[PDB]
Amino acid sequence: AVDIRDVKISFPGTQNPKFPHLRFMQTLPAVRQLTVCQRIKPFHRNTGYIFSCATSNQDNQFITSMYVKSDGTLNLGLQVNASSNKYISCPIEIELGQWYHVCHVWSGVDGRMAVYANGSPCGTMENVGKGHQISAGGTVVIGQEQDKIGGGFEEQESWSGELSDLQVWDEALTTHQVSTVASCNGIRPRGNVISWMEDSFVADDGVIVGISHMCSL
Amino acid sequence: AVDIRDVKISFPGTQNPKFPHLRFMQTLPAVRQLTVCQRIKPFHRNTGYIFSCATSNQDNQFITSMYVKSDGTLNLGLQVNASSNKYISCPIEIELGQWYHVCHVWSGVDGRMAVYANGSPCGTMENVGKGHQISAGGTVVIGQEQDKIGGGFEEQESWSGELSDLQVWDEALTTHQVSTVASCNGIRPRGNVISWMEDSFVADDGVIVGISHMCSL
Amino acid sequence: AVDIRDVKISFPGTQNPKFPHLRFMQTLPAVRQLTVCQRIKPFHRNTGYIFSCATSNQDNQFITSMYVKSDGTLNLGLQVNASSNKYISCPIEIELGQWYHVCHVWSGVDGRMAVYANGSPCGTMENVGKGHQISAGGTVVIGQEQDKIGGGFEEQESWSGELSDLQVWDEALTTHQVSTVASCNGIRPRGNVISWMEDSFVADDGVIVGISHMCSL
Amino acid sequence: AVDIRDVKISFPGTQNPKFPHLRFMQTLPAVRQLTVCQRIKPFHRNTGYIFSCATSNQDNQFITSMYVKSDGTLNLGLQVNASSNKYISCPIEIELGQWYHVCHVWSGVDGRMAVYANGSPCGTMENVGKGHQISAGGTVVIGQEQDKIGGGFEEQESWSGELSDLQVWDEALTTHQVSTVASCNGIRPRGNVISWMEDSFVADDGVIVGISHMCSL
Amino acid sequence: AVDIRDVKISFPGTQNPKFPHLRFMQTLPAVRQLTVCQRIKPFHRNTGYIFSCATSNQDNQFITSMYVKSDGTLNLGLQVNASSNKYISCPIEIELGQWYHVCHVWSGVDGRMAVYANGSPCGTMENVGKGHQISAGGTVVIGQEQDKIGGGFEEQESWSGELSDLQVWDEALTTHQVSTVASCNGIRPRGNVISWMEDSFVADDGVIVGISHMCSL
Amino acid sequence: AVDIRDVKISFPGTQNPKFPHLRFMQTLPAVRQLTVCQRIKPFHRNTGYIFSCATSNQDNQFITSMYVKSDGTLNLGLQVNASSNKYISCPIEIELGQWYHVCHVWSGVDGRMAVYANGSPCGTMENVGKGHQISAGGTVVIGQEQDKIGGGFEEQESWSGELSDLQVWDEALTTHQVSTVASCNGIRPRGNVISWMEDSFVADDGVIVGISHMCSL
Amino acid sequence: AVDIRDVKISFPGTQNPKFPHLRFMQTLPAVRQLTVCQRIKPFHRNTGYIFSCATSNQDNQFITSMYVKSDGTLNLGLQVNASSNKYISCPIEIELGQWYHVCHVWSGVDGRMAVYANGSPCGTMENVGKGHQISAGGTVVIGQEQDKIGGGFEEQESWSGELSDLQVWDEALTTHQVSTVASCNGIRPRGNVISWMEDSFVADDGVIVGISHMCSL
Amino acid sequence: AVDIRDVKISFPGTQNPKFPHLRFMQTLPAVRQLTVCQRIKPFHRNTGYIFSCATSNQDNQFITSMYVKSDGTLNLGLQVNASSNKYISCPIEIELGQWYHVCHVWSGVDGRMAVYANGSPCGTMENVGKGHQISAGGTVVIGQEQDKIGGGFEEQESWSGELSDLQVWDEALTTHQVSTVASCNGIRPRGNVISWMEDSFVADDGVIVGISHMCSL
Amino acid sequence: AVDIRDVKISFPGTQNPKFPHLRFMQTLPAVRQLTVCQRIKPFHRNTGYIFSCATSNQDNQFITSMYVKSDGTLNLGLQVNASSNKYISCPIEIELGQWYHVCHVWSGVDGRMAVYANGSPCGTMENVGKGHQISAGGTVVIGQEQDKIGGGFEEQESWSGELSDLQVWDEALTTHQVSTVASCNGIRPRGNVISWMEDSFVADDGVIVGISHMCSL
Ligand SMILES: [Ca+2]
Ligand SMILES: [Ca+2]
Ligand SMILES: [Ca+2]
Ligand SMILES: [Ca+2]
Ligand SMILES: [Ca+2]
Ligand SMILES: [Ca+2]
Ligand SMILES: [Ca+2]
Ligand SMILES: [Ca+2]
Ligand SMILES: [Ca+2]
Ligand SMILES: [Ca+2]
Ligand SMILES: [Ca+2]
Ligand SMILES: [Ca+2]
Ligand SMILES: [Ca+2]
Ligand SMILES: [Ca+2]
Ligand SMILES: [Ca+2]
Ligand SMILES: [Ca+2]
Ligand SMILES: [Ca+2]
Ligand SMILES: [Ca+2]
Repeated sequence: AVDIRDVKISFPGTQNPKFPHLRFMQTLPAVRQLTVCQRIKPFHRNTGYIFSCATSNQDNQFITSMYVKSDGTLNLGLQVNASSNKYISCPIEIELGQWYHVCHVWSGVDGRMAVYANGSPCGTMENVGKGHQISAGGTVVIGQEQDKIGGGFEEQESWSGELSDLQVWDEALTTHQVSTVASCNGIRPRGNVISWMEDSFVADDGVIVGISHMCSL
Repeated sequence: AVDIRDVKISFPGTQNPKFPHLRFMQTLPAVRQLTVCQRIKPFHRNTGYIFSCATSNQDNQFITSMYVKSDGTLNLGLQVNASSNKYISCPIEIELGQWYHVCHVWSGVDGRMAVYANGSPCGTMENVGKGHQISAGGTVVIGQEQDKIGGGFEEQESWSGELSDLQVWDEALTTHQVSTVASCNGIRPRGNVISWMEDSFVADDGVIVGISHMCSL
Repeated sequence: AVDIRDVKISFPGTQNPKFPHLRFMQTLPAVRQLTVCQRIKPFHRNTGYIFSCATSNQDNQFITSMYVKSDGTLNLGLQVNASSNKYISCPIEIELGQWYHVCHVWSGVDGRMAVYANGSPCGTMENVGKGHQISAGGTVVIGQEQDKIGGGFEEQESWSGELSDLQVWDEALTTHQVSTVASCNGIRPRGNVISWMEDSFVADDGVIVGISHMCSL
Repeated sequence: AVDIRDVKISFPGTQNPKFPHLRFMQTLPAVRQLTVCQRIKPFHRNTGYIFSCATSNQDNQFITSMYVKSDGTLNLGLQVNASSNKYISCPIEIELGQWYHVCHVWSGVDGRMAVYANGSPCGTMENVGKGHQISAGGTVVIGQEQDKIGGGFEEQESWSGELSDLQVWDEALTTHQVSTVASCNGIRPRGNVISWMEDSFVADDGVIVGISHMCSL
Repeated sequence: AVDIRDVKISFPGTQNPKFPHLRFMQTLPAVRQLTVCQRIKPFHRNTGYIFSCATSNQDNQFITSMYVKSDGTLNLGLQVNASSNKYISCPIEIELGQWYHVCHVWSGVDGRMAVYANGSPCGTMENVGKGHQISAGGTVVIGQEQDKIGGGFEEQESWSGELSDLQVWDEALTTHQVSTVASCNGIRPRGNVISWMEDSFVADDGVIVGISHMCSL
Repeated sequence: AVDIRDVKISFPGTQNPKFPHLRFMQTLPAVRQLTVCQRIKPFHRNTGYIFSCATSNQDNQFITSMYVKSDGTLNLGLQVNASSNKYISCPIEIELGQWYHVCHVWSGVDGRMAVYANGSPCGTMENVGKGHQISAGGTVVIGQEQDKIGGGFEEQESWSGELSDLQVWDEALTTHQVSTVASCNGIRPRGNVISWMEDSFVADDGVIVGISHMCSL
Repeated sequence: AVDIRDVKISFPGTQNPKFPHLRFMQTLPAVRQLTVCQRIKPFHRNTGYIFSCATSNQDNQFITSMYVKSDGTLNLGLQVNASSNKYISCPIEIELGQWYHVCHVWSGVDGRMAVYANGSPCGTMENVGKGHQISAGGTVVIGQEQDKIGGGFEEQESWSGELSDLQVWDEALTTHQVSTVASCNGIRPRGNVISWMEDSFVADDGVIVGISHMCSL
Repeated sequence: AVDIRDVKISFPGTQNPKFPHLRFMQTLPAVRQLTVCQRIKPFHRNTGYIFSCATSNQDNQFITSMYVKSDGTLNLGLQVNASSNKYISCPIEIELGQWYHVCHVWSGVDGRMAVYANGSPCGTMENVGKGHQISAGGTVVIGQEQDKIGGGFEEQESWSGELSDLQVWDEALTTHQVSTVASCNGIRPRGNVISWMEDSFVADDGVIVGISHMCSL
Repeated sequence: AVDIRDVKISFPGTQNPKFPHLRFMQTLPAVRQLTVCQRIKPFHRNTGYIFSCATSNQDNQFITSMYVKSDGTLNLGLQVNASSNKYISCPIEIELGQWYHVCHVWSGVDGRMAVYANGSPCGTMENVGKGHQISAGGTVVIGQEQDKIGGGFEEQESWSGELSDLQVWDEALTTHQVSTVASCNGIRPRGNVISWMEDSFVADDGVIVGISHMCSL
């Protein structure tokens, strides 16, 4: 009946010392490219970090984030190897509490960054982590921004809302491929690095496990 | 590929002030009967409480527990409306770290208690909560014993190990029905009160979300 | 998913002035024979009337009842045209709170009465309403005994428990046919006089609408 | 043959001390969003409350209602956390005694309210329960307006007519999803909070259980 | 081979003391709406009553009739609670001896009357039995007009011809639903109040039982 | 759903001037053999004539009958060309009100008579209408014995009970063929002379049209 | 392989005392309407009678005939109750030796006559046997005109050619229905009064039994 | 529905000058072997000739016949090229009016004759038309014995009864093959010389065309 | 793999005393119409007779022939009852050595002749054997013209080439039917008089048996 890809996690809200988050048990391998796709229902307009990857020597190896502009426009950001946050605007009005499919595509081979909203390209940006290779052993945390491996969280950088169908590949997916990932009734692909609910993660500080009805009612 | 019924939660180990546990978001309705079935992989021989249900006036409405005797024999216990713990031994040697299907069947209509290990009856006991009806609004916690709604946990009463496929019905399932519930390749029924991964729950204090390989490799 | 034949009604318990019951909206046609089959989960051992049919001139046209003997043996009774209650014992131990399929077969053509438990014949009795034809316009009430059309209920004659799959035919089904009616995975026949959930009925005094798990979990 | 989703309940008419209604046995979990969809056949033009949710400290947590304007236009109302009733008109002429699919979509995350008639959007309204989260333990009553948990009904606020296929989700369904819910020959989705005939409810004061022929004859 | 819905009854012709007719064995439940559909082959142009429903205190609860105007136009009439006969003309030329599908839709909730010929709407009429509810226990006679329960027939009000596929619902079917009922190769729906050949009836005064070839040759 | 072969006719009881019966519209062709099979539920033990065939010059061309002996044994009789009634006893105890399949096989070619109960041979008799050929134009009446074409009925020769699946062939079916006719879940053959519900017949004096549940519930 | 509906009979030619013909063994029931359809291959242009029905008091109850006009146009005639022959011309050129589907539709209810050639309407005629009902017991002869039951044939009124697929109904088929009867690859319907090769008939005076290749080669 | 192989012909009885018979339109080719199989229902015990083949110079080329001995035993005869009749008795009691499958196998190559009853071998005979080859142009008549091509019939040599499924091969079928021919539910083979209803024949002197119910009811 | 309908016979060339030909073993029945269709590959332009039918008193009962005009145009001829050869030109250029489907349609009923090339009509001719009926017993020879039964061949009238799929019916097929016969991928019909390779024939004077690749390679 209910597919495992539709399981969702709710990140209630953050307030020191409570930081709802997930931390994947297995560290990532070294990667030269990364595509992070997932379904999200944001609870606030201000900036929040969703996917955070940190190594012993670099707490900011790869970090995705978002925020909603005053006009309701979605802004997707990416930070690689402690670079400044690179933002790309998406031509879609965000209604807090509604579901959206978001994907960040990064390639250190050519330094190209691209983001997608609901399976459609929002635009690209050059010189983002160009020539950079994320060293092996990266620890992934969801919902909080790491300043130390698995910790050093800050409430102003947390992301509250609901998340599901997190899929990560160590390749830079094409525009066409991202649309096949977003499709609710599509093949619903599984990442080779992280496949939602197939790669163990620690749940802490009151996250809520439930079901997402973005695709199936 | 992977069925949502095979999702598992690991309860690492308890040590104040850390109490890994789950708390279901929705309270239970009033019930005169209850059957709690689930797959478990115990980490220790000493007594631990698995399913704990509490109301404002009675923190001990319904509590399941287990422990392994010196000879390796499984003992399943039940406590209803603050009664003493009633234990029924099962003719099966327990190996910590291995999977077992356990089910507790309770009927307040006739006061009969029955427990099952791997789909087979271990025995029954009379006068357990006879004539008792669990009042509406019971809060369910997994892995810890409540002394207060959603809290008042005690390390000596915690249960560590892995749990999956939790199914709860507000009826007293028959011996034959329990065997159809336990079967790995059977129909894998879903409880009408609580259906694993279909009824939201809060995850806290470091529980680990993963996949159970008791049934499917 | 869930079949309408598995919908159940719970009759909580009776205490003046509260009499949980059902009353069918349409009166029955004249009949010379009647077979009443249904799934029941009794809450008490003392006598209770399940199916009650009354006309303006005869509040006791056809009434089914049951009670459990001291040894746990099931006793099924029938009363036709204000006759005395005729009881036939069934070779099955009743556990209050458990499901059982019960059927009463009556034929006014030859005056024969026969009852069945879980699809098996318990025995027969002669001279029960022999030559009697239930006059047209009978009102059917479930869970209470009528002393007046749709009323005049008495607490000591009420039946508490859960009921489901009520099927009524204006024929006297054979022993073989009743076994095909009882089978949980059988064709699950629908009565031509009353078909569960296909013939409207008034629900009153706190009956609970839910699902029966006697057949499907 | 007949699907459980087509079972209907008739609310005859209210007159103190008789208040036909349904009360769900299980209280709701805490929610920040809610979508209530159902098929209704109204018996009167004046205002009536259909879905009423109340907690110990707030009898008016969430209440749906409707009324027909002088020109026959349908007006759908919603009240959250004791706010005033917010009404949105639907471009459809109502004929008392005819079936219509109605749905109320509420999101406390952004405070947006939206209503649908026969699967089509009627319009939206801002600032309805914005930032409000319905506290856990809400009791749901159908057909009457609660002034106390499960009671305190008032004849002038009751709703008479026929109701079927009640489905409730703790999410704010999109315009497209509501159309898939309304379709008679569609997938006929089941709510995750309340699924018609899958979540027990008490029937009282003469409600009539029957079959709806809005979709299947 | 031959479906039961195609069985037909021929009403030869009436002449005191012979009144060919059918009388259903079971009385109807109370209804606030009624839809009567059937296939008919009229033998005469003058007015004849087809469906007659009577209670102890009202011999004219619900009566359908028809007649052919001078120009061959079909006129369908309805009388509710002893009101005057309300007629609606149908844009179809009637050839005595030919088959036609006729349906009468009545709603006491809004007092709306609508008739259909061969699955197409002929028109509607307001204020027909508005607010009227047919009391329970109505006796249905086909082919004759009752002035007394099951009798008091009058030759000048009888209807001669062939009739088949009589289906009655206690709801006011929509225009679209009536077209699905009329279709010869459609689903051929069965009424919930009266389903042709599934609800017993007395045949008297020389009616002829045969097969209708309106739909299948 | 319901097959036309399961339609049944009830012959309530006879009392001058009321003689419930059926009369086939079409006369039979000349035949030198005849097999009459049907399902019957007898209401009385005394002799009654079921199938009566008469021509202008011979009201007793072919007549079937039955009666139950004191010990409950079934006796099947046949009369051809005004011969005396020939009876053959069947090894089966008859319970009034129960269904039985009965068939009469007659061959004027060799003058052999054979009867069957529930598809099994009861025995045979020689010299019954040997060399006799039923002249063309025979009128068939069911439930009454003709002393004149379509009339001259006598209450003491009437047959009361329920009848269904009447099949007549102008051949003398073999013992094996009769068993294939009786089988409830068999091919359910249709006679070439008279096929139940496919050959028109007049219904008179209050016969009741309904459904037989001998084979399908 | 070969369907029974394609069996054909050849009427060689008539010359006293030889009159090739068929005579149905069973007489017809009383009818107020009649539709006679069949496939024919005419051997001559002059008038010939195909279907002849006679009763003791009326040798000309119903008679069909045809003839080819000088320009090759087909003329179909009908005579009812000894009326004069009514002819309707068909817009089709007849080639002796070729197959054609012909059907005569008659309704005594309204006195309308209609004929069809190859499934298409040729026209209609009023006042043909209006109000007339063919009395029961009509004997049918094919290929000759009866002046006496089964005889009194006249060579100048005989019809020579090949005939197949004779289907007769006691209803007045519609224009659309006749087209479905004529279609060679259609459902090939069977009449309820006479079904080709399913209703026995005497063959006499040298008719030839063979196969028709009008539809299947 | 009805297969052409089940069409039957009835030979009523012979009485000069009336000789019911069939004569095949096409003469046979020269053959050195012949197998004649068919289903028959005999009307008399005395000798009758069924299949008669004659050429200009030999009216007795091949003739089959039968008769029933005093003890009811079937005797099958064959005559080839004016030889004396050769009889082989079959171990089966014949009941006039019942169906039997009979087959005659002849081989002029070795002069062997073999007959079968109901698919079983009755025995063989040597020196029957040994070395004889039936000359080309043989005319086949059924039911009468030819003394001249297509005529010269004699009442005392006629065969009365019913016949169906006549199949003729110009080969000497084996014992096993004859059993596959006789089987009612088998492949029902068609002869290469004469295939029932596929080879034209003249019907004369009152034969009756109908349907055989030996195999299908 | 290879269908019997594609078997071909090659007629090498004729030179006294060698006359390659085929002679069918069985003579034809009497016919009033005849259609002869077959596939041919001609080896010469001069006239040749393909199908020759002769009786004792008429060696020229029915004869088909062809020849190619100077411009390459195909001419098809027919002779009936010793009439002169009637020729109809076909709008197709013939290439000796190539395959063509040819069919001759003759009707003695109206005296019409029609020929077809490759399934298309070439034209018709009147007064060809009008009123003539080919007497029974005709012997068919292929490839030579008979002046005596099965002989009297003349080299100047022989036909050389390849022939296959010879199909003969005793009916006059329509234009449409001939097109369905010619189609290589069609149903490939089989004549009822002569079916290629299903009706035995003598092969003599060096004909060559092989396979035709006109339709299947
Ligand atoms: Ca950081
Ligand atoms: Ca930080
Ligand atoms: Ca506690
Ligand atoms: Ca504790
Ligand atoms: Ca009483
Ligand atoms: Ca009482
Ligand atoms: Ca309130
Ligand atoms: Ca209130
Ligand atoms: Ca009246
Ligand atoms: Ca009146
Ligand atoms: Ca008599
Ligand atoms: Ca009598
Ligand atoms: Ca005449
Ligand atoms: Ca005449
Ligand atoms: Ca002879
Ligand atoms: Ca002779
Ligand atoms: Ca010649
Ligand atoms: Ca020559």
